[PDB]
Amino acid sequence: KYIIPTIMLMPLTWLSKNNMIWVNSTAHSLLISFTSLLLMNQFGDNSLNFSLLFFSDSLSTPLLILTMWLLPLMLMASQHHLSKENLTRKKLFITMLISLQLFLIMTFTAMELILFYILFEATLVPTLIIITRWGNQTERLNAGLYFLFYTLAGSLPLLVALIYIQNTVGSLNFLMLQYWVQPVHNSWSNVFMWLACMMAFMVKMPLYGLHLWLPKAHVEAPIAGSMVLAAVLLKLGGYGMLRITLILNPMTDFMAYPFIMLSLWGMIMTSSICLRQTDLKSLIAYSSVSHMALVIVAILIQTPWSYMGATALMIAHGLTSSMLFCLANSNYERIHSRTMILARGLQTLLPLMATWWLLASLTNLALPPTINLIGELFVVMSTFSWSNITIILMGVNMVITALYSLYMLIMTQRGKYTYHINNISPSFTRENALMSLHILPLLLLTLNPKIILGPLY
Amino acid sequence: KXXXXXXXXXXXXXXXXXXXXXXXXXXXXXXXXXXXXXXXXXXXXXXXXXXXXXXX
Repeated sequence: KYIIPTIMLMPLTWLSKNNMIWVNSTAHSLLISFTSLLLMNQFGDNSLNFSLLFFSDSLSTPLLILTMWLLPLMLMASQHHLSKENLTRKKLFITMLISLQLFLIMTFTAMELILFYILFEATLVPTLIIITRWGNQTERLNAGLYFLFYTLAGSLPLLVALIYIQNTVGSLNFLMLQYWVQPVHNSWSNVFMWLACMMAFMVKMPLYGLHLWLPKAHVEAPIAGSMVLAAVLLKLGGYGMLRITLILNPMTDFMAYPFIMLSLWGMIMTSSICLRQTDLKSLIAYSSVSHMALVIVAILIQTPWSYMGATALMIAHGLTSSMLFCLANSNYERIHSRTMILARGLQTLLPLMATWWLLASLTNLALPPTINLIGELFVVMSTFSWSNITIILMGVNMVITALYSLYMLIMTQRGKYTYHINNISPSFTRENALMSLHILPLLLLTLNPKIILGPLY
Repeated sequence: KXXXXXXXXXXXXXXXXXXXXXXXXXXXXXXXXXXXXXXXXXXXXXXXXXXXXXXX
């Protein structure tokens, strides 16, 4: 139903003639994404298994729909790039997205941990080839090696973690079978059992320490801006933290206490740097650290209210940051540099794109209930039940959330553009369509956000 | 005399027993069989449902 038509996209791009390609890859992907919303949404009290354990049902994952939403969107902004080069090279880097889409569906669907692991690290391989090629600026390798040697250094300890559980306590498999799990006795030998399961997800979900994996991937741009949307998918691709903390270690939260404090300082210091920075893409790269840091806080509290805010923020950030990177790509295709100060001029030269700049920026702040108000505020409300002191630190962060958005606006809202002579056409029909396909799905979530936050909702 | 007898060719191994003396068949050196034969069951396996590996 989900896999197989996604695999049939591979012979589609190769068999089709050289003049077409892009028409077939975008149109056929849109009708598969419609059918994902058609079937997956149906659930009872406890979400019942789909079929045999190859790809399973969704329990608290409306985040699969987001991957299906970007399934055509990862092709729209990449149209400006790749067109100058060979026809065979075009077909190759569409199929690498199809392979990404193939593995990303498998991660969220399959209710597992053993076979989930060999799909968790499997997403890293197509993205590596994507990042190491087509990079306009240098140091592709000083970002490409850092892309793996941060993730794989933390995720390979899952082999000594997950297998150790199934050898002693039944088997991991279905997760719906996982009620054999007894609470951990909390000892010095049990410390490295908890750390190995966490450190894998501590990298993909960026903190204060070991966070430099993310800005290197964003600043050194893979292809245009459509591949940066797949880098947003990798942040939310480490969703297994929702599953491990609840099932594998329920009694263990004493060792979570130092890791919350690390992520709490990964909110003030990560935001402060995201103010005086030069690169336009970097000012989204560091705001994406703090926005995903909110989720890590929520997971380690383990309260039923926090998971509501956690699941909301995974979808909230997945369509707001990707929206911001498309705006960064739209300036990168015209000015040919990612500098914020040089690329200056909205409304006067970009009349209709400036309204899309406003809607994308304000969504980072707490607007009328779209998704981020259901995302951020739910975590802040849940942190007070943990400790009273939190909102004194969390409130300061709410001031600097404006300082990501408004500083990106103001440093482009000056109608000077004396040095710049380019950017004659404001936006193509596809470029304005990109901006609408990110905000309007969130505007439809205003009416019913039940399919935006659902761990026992 | 009747003492003279020629060998001619060969003895070719001659077998003769009359006295026997206690018969003597089993002595050797060994005292015990040691743990006997190992337990092995035969019934023929049907199919065996589900593989041991994670992928099934």
